[PDB]
Amino acid sequence: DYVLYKDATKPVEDRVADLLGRMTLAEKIGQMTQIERLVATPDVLRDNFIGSLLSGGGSVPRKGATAKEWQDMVDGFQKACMSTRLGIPMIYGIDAVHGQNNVYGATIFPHNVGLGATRDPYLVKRIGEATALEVRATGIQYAFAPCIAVCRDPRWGRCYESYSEDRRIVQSMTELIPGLQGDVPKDFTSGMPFVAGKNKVAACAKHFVGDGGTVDGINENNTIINREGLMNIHMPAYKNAMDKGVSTVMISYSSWNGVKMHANQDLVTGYLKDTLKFKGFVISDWEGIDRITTPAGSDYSYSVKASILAGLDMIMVPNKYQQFISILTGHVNGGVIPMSRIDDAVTRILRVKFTMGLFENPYADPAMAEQLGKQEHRDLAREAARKSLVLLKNGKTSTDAPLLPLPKKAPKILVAGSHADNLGYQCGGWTIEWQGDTGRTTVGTTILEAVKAAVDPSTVVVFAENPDAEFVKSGGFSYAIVAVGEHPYTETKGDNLNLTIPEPGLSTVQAVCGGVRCATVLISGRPVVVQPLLAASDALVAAWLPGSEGQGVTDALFGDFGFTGRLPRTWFKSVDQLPMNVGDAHYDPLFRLGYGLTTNATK
Ligand SMILES: *[C@@H]1O[C@H](CO)[C@@H](O[C@@H]2O[C@H](CO)[C@@H](O[C@@H]3O[C@H](CO[C@H]4O[C@H](CO)[C@@H](O)[C@H](O)[C@@H]4O[C@@H]4O[C@H](CO)[C@@H](O)[C@H](O)[C@H]4NC(C)=O)[C@@H](O)[C@H](O)[C@@H]3O)[C@H](O)[C@H]2NC(C)=O)[C@H](O[C@@H]2O[C@@H](C)[C@@H](O)[C@@H](O)[C@@H]2O)[C@H]1NC(C)=O
Ligand SMILES: OC[C@H]1O[C@@H](S[C@H]2[C@H](O)[C@@H](O)[C@H](O)O[C@@H]2CO)[C@H](O)[C@@H](O)[C@@H]1O
Ligand SMILES: *[C@@H]1O[C@H](CO)[C@@H](O)[C@H](O)[C@H]1NC(C)=O
Repeated sequence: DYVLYKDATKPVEDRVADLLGRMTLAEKIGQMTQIERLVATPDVLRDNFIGSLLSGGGSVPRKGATAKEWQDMVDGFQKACMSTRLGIPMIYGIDAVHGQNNVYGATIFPHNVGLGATRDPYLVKRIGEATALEVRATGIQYAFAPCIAVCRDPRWGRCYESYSEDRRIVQSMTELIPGLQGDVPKDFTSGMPFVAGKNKVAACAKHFVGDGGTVDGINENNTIINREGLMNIHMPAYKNAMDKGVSTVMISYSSWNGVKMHANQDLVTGYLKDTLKFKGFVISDWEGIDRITTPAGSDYSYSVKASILAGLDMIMVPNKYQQFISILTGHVNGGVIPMSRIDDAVTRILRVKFTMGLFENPYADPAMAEQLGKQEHRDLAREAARKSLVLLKNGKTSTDAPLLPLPKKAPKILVAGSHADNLGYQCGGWTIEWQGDTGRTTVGTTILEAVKAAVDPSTVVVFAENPDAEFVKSGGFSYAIVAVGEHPYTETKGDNLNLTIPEPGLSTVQAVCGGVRCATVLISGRPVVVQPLLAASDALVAAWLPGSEGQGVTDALFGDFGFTGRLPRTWFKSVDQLPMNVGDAHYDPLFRLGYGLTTNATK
């Protein structure tokens, strides 16, 4: 007879209700399971009724795989899922945190800390629209972004994934959501999940909650603060996400006053679902429930019981799916976990799938392949990189002539430094590989290539990665551009207590600037000990992690556009002042939040 749930013309809540009622326990638990592509097989997806798949950082079909190879891989998996009794399509997720970053040839936008320096929410909304098209170009429909953490201590390895230490800026940057998912209707009800169509993707606000406020910036550790402080610093952005229809929310590994977020029913069910009225589904982090205990994974049975009762809806296992499914089934059969909780989770997961049109368009669009790395997107990234640059110093003394903007025509100039010709360093973490990489890992323009593309044909450009002092003095250069900074890092490997750039870095700046007027470009994911660098150079620019379009840096260096960026974080004098944020009593910074010198166009 007539099957309601398959009727595309019926309202979403009806299709969900009709489908839920036909499902067996095995099929329901299947929808709550997300596994890595590395352990997926057509048989596994079919026999276990899997509901979702993902690619962790660096998990790709092949190195250098084209957009069509990605589409074929995703469709292959979807084929299996659609061949099940009920034909429920799977949803594929990936970390597209600054462009479709796991993919070769995808446009790489500046990381969030830099985007905060632009104070331009409209720009970020456009990046969201471009990112969605590039994710859809590879057949993927779900992005694990944006991270709306409020980094309160730069020693944290993920501070660069945070827009600012000021929650007001983070709130305005939630405009990324409507860019990724599409604008919500006028009749929209805060808390409902929303996705416009096949050229948009479901978004994910992470990590709930207080992930950027851990002690000493230790990744995944404990956030010690009172409820009121939690509610006015770390929670605000989540309410904004609700008003914009964010489809899902990911739970943090961190704990609040000793309680693991992955087991906190007060905040997950009590606040997020019952108070904020969130109607999308809640997903865990990678092996998030395993780390509820210590050691991790030492009592998986308890992990499943605690997280599911706490209120999670989908579990990013992501490898040992047999144990997860077996243990969860046991708890239900034993009455330890009520069927209503299961039904609630599956209802939320299906609501999102039906709303985004998954049942009507389960496969990839071969025509979208041309969207990967298109010039219009690169021009946008270029504009973003340029607006994210913060000019900290322009002339050694107040009576010195301004070094920037530099003239495009000069007899001979010098480009030096470890970061002057290294695309990987320029992109930082979450680029191609999980931790990022060194060298030419994808398609883009380095700072050296940008300079050569900008100067007058009569200008002689000489490159030297680490020149000694007399090479510089006898070279007869008009000026030099030196680029140095941090190396790529992600998550815990990013936790740093000293916050000083690696060598050679300071020595290169000293050797070069000692011989000729120099403009120093600092590449980093956060503020670092800068005094020495500041003392040696005539001009210093904070470029953060600009991404693949290096011409964004030179557009401002040679005067095509003026500097407009402003500090999104507080720049400390020394690490023992930390934590130190705008508002504190001991607030004595080297540069205050909002600081930034400017210039006007034309060299
Ligand atoms: C301030 O704190 C930080 C963090 O704690 C500390 O840096 C970390 O130091 C670790 C040492 O315990 C180091 O672990 C070793 O890493 C070796 C390989 O490291 C290279 O490859 C990784 C990627 O796998 C990069 O992240 C590293 O930056 C490094 O990269 C190479 O570095 C060299 C030297 O600068 C450079 O010439 C190469 O071009 C570059 N190539 C690449 C791949 O980019 C392993 O072999 C070894 O087994 C350890 O695991 C951490 O990697 C490092 N963390 C990062 C991300 O930097 C820092 O320590 C200072 O810097 C390091 C590099 C070293 O010179 C120390 O002697 C020095 O003290 C510390 N600084 C201060 C002020 O103490
Ligand atoms: O990628 C999904 C999810 O990941 C966790 S970190 C995760 C890496 O993806 C994986 O490549 C490596 O082997 O393990 C780590 C375990 O910590 C991240 O917190 C989250 O933001 C992301 O969406
Ligand atoms: C926090 O990090 C410290 C560092 O060793 C560790 O001993 C402690 O168990 C961690 N606690 C939390 C909240 O994860």
